[PDB]
Amino acid sequence: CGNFGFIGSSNGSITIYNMQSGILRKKYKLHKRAVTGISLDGMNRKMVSCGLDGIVGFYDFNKSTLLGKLKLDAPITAMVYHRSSDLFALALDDLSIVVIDAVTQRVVRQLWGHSNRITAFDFSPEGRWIVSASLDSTIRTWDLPTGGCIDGIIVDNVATNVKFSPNGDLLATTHVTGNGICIWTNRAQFKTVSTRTIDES
Amino acid sequence: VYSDVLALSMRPDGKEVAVSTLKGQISIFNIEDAKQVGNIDCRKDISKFFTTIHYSFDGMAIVAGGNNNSICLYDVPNEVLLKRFI
Amino acid sequence: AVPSVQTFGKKKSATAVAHVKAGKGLIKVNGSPITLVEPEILRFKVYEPLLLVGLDKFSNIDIRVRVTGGGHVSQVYAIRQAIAKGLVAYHQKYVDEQSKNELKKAFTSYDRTLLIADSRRPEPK
Amino acid sequence: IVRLKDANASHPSHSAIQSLSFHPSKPLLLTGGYDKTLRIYHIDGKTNHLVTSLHLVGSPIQTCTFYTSLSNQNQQNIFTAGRRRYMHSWDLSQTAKIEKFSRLYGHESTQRSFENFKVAHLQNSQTNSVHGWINILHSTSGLWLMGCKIEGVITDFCIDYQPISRGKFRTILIAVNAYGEVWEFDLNKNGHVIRRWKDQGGVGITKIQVGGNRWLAVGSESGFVNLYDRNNAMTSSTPTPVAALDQLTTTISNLQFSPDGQILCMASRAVKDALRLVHLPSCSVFSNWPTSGTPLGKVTSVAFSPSGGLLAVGNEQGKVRLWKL
Repeated sequence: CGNFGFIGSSNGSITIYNMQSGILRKKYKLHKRAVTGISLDGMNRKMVSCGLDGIVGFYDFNKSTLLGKLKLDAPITAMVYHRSSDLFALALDDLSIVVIDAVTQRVVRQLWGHSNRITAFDFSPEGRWIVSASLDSTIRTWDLPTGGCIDGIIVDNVATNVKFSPNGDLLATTHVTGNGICIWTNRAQFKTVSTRTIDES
Repeated sequence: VYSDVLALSMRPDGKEVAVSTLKGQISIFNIEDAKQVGNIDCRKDISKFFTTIHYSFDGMAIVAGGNNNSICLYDVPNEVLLKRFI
Repeated sequence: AVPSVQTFGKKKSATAVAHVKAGKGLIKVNGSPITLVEPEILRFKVYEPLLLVGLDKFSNIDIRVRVTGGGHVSQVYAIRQAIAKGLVAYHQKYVDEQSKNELKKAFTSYDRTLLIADSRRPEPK
Repeated sequence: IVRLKDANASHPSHSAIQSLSFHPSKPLLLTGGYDKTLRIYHIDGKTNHLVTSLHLVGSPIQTCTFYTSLSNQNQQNIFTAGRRRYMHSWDLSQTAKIEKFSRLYGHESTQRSFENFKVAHLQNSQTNSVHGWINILHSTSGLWLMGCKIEGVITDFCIDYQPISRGKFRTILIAVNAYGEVWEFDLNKNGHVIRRWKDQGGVGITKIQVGGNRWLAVGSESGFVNLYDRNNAMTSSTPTPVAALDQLTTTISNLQFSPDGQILCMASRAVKDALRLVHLPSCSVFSNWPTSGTPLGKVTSVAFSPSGGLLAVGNEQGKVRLWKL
């Protein structure tokens, strides 16, 4: 709704502001290391969080009540939420992409395969795909219902960031050398595929 | 309490009544007049109105349409679900 | 110029006018602080707009109200109405919308017509 | 412990230090200065006189480099580079001729600078860092021999990278900043990666040195030093210390190994008079020296000798201090 401002500090405080009047509003403090990512479901009811201490947080936004949290295996480096399917993806230090349900506070999937550090990732708009890119010069796509890596693209220069357009058409990459922003076209005419992994170096 | 109404819409239970106030606030109350929500304006100029409103059949949503190139979704609680538009 | 609003309210025959300007937290009734009202029993009824929203909520507010007309009780139903719409109409203009709904959502659950005046129109059924 | 004579090499300004390096056979300290000064002076713990300097006009220097410890050019030559896209030779045979090594073909100006470049152990392979992959060019005939495609995504000019004490032919350590991650490379066959692995970059991106390996220790901006064994890079890829060592209460921006890997040393630049140094393998804190009311200052750069007995501190007022240890 655009009313609220969520800010997470490196000493672990999560504070909450108004976006209209610029005023301090509300304060939460559960993490004890740097809060590396905050999001909120589209119904503005359940508030998720992540720390470097392997803790994933689950709050009511309507109250200040402390609903539930999880202990994981590694620090969490990035968090991107998908709103119309109520999931979220976490990039851990064990080079694995964990996919977690938002409703029932349950881990549902864990995906392996990137040989180096996960850099950026994004949900497809219909919520079926995840595209990540890493320092193994790979850009991989991951089908959530099958749990399997469906395509990698092995490039010659490693892109800093990637984002889907909200329309299902364009994929945006930003690279280290050169100043431009490369744009990719989602085909989206057809396919019946589920085919698989490792190929040419 | 407020604001001359034009749009009335009934729940299929006989228990809830949805009204459109004389501004962008769209409001609901039951048959024991407990006013649940009043809700925010109807945007998208290329003044603001409240012309028609309808209670969905499952009892979990209402749809607001004025005369301002916009149409809004709402649930029984407060939240703006989706705004489609021409 | 200072930011200020003005609302008012009325029970059966009394009327009561309220200014709301930014200040340091005072509540006066014609010459006198709020803790004095006398009937001496019903003073909780004018405390009602304060604790329903919370004790603080006034830290940059000043309130003065005044009373004309009415009997003993009906003055108090006026001034509990005047502070009620008075507080909301400050939040209309300088605090966000979303505070105001939270006043409206909390008041109307407890609603003894704090936002509408009662009006009697008898009728042969 | 013997409290030695205080620093005397002090700038006209309150100036700064590119990097510190030592001489292995005679007591001398090597210093690059941002004012285009390349000067090396004599230390005894009591001596602070300048021996010789080098100021090449028409050329500013912006980073420093200890050129080879042993090929044959340790006591004659030192190669440095500035912001300009080449690198200088310095010949004590003093000849000091400028061997213009701009002769990297088309990948020369792809850097903002050669601002971290590290020699191998036999000078036949010189490593050079990019905002970014690493160029391997022999410093003896002036041609781009080969290069390792260190992929890099966010690489913010990786500020410290060194081959290990267990043979350069084994692997090469390249510490990427802003992630804390650690690259390892098979030098003996270009394009082969021994084991890449996560060092903590949840906390800490600051620079390490090479132990050996025997131990590793890492340090953050939160007063926090951990001990990673080398073989914990094997799966699981994240390692764990034997203990978390905490003696600072504020930031730390220096880390410093012994030559036998048996000391660490940690320092900052936010508050005057604060530095520590921890013993290994015994996991011991050295509390005799230094203290918090002793002259230490807000340290920029710090270095031990190849002996590791002597401590060099270059802070932000112009001084360059030494200590016996």
